[PDB]
Amino acid sequence: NVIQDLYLRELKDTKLAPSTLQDAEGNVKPWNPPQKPNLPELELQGPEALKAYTEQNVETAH
Amino acid sequence: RIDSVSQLQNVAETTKVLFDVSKETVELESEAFELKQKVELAHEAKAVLDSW
Repeated sequence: NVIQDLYLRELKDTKLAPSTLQDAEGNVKPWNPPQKPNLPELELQGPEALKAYTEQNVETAH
Repeated sequence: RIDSVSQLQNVAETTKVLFDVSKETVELESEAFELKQKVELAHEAKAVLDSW
């Protein structure tokens, strides 16, 4: 009765509400791509380090 | 003196093994940098999606 009146009135008279995707964007985090896929740095090239190291530590066995 | 000598004999070979082993391990970490960037990408994607 009154159930029908409200049901009818509500359903009919509102069935669109605001909904803008752009407004949503403000409220959410932005996708941005990773940075620095940097390849590892190469170090201690040559036996220069090794010859230095054999000499450098006097105690090679004591 | 013989006791001292015997130790050094075995060492001489085996140390070369460790030498290689250490560098091999280090190589795995180079590849781990590629992994690290994957970990990052997953975290970012999930985070933006969670906000959505």
